[PDB]
Amino acid sequence: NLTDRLSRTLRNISGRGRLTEDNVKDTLREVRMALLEADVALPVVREFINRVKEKAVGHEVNKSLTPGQEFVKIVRNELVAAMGEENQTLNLAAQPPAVVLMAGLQGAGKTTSVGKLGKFLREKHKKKVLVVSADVYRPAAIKQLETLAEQVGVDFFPSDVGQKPVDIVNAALKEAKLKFYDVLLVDTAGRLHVDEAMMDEIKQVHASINPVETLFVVDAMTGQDAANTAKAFNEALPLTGVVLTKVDGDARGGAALSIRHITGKPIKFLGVGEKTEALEPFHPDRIASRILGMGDVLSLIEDIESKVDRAQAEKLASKLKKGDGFDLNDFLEQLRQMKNMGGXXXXXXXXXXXXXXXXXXXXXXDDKVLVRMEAIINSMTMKERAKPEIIKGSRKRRIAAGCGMQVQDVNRLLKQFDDMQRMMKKMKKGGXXXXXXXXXXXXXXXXXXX
Amino acid sequence: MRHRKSGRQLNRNSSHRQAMFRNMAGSLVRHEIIKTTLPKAKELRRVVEPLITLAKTDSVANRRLAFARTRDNEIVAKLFNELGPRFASRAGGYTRILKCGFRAGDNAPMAYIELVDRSEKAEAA
RNA sequence: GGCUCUGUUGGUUCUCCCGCAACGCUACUCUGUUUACCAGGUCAGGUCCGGAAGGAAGCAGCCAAGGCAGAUGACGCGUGUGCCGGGAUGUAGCUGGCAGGGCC
RNA sequence: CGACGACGUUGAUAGGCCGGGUGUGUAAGCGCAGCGAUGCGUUGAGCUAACCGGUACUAAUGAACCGUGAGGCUUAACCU
Ligand SMILES: Nc1nc2c(ncn2[C@@H]2O[C@H](COP(=O)(O)OP(=O)(O)O)[C@@H](O)[C@H]2O)c(=O)[nH]1
Ligand code: ALF
Ligand SMILES: [Mg+2]
Repeated sequence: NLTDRLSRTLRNISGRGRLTEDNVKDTLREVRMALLEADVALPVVREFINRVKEKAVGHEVNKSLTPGQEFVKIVRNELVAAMGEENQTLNLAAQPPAVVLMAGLQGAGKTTSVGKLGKFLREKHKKKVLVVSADVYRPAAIKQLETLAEQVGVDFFPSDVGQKPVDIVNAALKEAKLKFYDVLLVDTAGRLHVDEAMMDEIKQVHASINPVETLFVVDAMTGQDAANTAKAFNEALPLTGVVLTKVDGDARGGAALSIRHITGKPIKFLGVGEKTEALEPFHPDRIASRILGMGDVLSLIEDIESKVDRAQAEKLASKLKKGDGFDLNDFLEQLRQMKNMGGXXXXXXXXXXXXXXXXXXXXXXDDKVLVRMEAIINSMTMKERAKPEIIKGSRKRRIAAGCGMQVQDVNRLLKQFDDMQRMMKKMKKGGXXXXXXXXXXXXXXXXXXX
Repeated sequence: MRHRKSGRQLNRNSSHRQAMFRNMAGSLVRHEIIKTTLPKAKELRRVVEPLITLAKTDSVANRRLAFARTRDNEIVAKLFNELGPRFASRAGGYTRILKCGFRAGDNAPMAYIELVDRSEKAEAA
């Protein structure tokens, strides 16, 4: 729907100009409504729209085929850039034990996240993990975390509803430091931003254990309240990251964009399922790619774009390799054009001042020499041509054995090619008239031939 | 006795220094990356960057002021129409210093020094 | 007015076997490019033998092929789905019905 | 100079950046007054090195290298 709406909008409003702010109105409105149906926070929607405007002012769109497609490309790039980077991971470098604190609303899946991160850090990172339940409120929450910990093979710290979260996490931290645990996972009760006592509680806990990692667990189906929750939780605690859960649903998941924008904290994890063994890393491009459904439209476009890309790549590379300078390719061309057009008898006539000093019969026969040169060049691979400085003795052996001649002749032609390269380089650096007039006839004295 | 003393002499008299940093600053701003000795370039930090902090607030006063720092109109107009917007959201640290091999002639330690966004705005253009 | 446990029976879980239907996984190969002479084929050009007829060693290019990647079918390893599927087995564990006692 | 002291991202070691302090002494622009120099208002203004308090924005790199693997003989005094 996005591509269709944008293409339709850019087509119906303006013809082919260079896109201007006046043409992006209905575009921005349709994108706005698209994000509103995506359950994205309205202020985030507006602040994104502003960036879309800033990118719309300078559009290079006119030179392409489909304006809506490249506009979609720009929006996707900006959105991915807004989602942050990849390979985001908790800091297990930390001085052990590493303390990870959980925060979020009720039924956010914080406990299941503790189980997932438990199995993940235990198996993959080879870490010794201790888990503890700070929840004295929710019935059988401690038993749940204990069960999950028993399933993932992670040691569990005993706790009950008769205790207090502070003493619980303090005893857990003490036990973690005493038994030399690598990672301390702290699960806490789901709480509302409108609750003062619970916020003071999680603040006292965060102050008590001083966690190196504070994770914010929010549902993917969360609505406009995600703004309030993200803001309040961000102002209450110095979040080190955000953990999104229930991404496997059909939900739009604009709440991720909301929290990411408002808090400014990166998303390090995406729950892909209910089970403990199911966890996925956060990929900005994957999340920013899909809120939609469609078919058969994007395939042809992606194909054509690929064709244009590979064509422009090959055509630019072909000019780039030939634009490096003078090589054995151009030398080969000049040599075949030589042997075809060879003017030795005529060039002896064309030259006047050089014939008065040098011998008249000193001119070598073009046919034999240039056939030898052509054939010897034909014994060379394309790499030794474009890059002549990689030629060594063994390659000279291959060449000489291939053409059925002596290596000294190969060295001779490499010398002549060196001379030609130097000369043509001097022609490229200076003027052809300054360089043609700079040509000098060397005489070692005023005596002829001495 | 050098105690708590800041600034580096670099074997020049006062005015000479001052000038050298004006042209070095100018040159950097113009090309966005240069190659100089290490210590000259650690002293350049303390010149160029406050210029940038100046350009992050636009007024006639600051235009003039930075002109009196660098003595060039090309450099100031660039400073305010480009680098002012660019670093607008960043706190200090506008330059990065990368040490390299040694000046072959005298065996001096060399460093490229550059604006942090030298790369991405040279790519995106 | 509730509950527990025996007699009988219906389910369910675990262990073993199997059918139908409904969701998900490696190693090889097809394309993208790569590897100078020292694996191979065609081997232009040139070169070797011959008056000629023609053969020959073999460079480059190309194709296997050998590196590195984008995914194609069958093997290999799994399952909170449905037919309350069909069976085997527990001296088992859990649950319900009925014949009920007894405890309050 | 070697040397000693602090630190090297789990980081305030250095510069920057934010705040203060200090110093100088009321920036520039604009408005008003005057024929003009200059004055008056915006204004204790503007700038401020080396100082103090914060802040990882830039640089302090994953590594590698040196260093090893139970430590001589004799005698005595306890211990098997
Ligand atoms: N599909 C899916 N379900 C999830 C995920 N995380 C949690 N849940 C569900 O959340 C339910 C219990 O949430 P819970 O962890 O107890 O809430 P919390 O302890 O307050 O964070 C479980 O039944 C899970 O099925 C997830 O990433 N994906
Ligand atoms: F349901 Al919760 F913390 F486990 F709110
Ligand atoms: Mg919980």
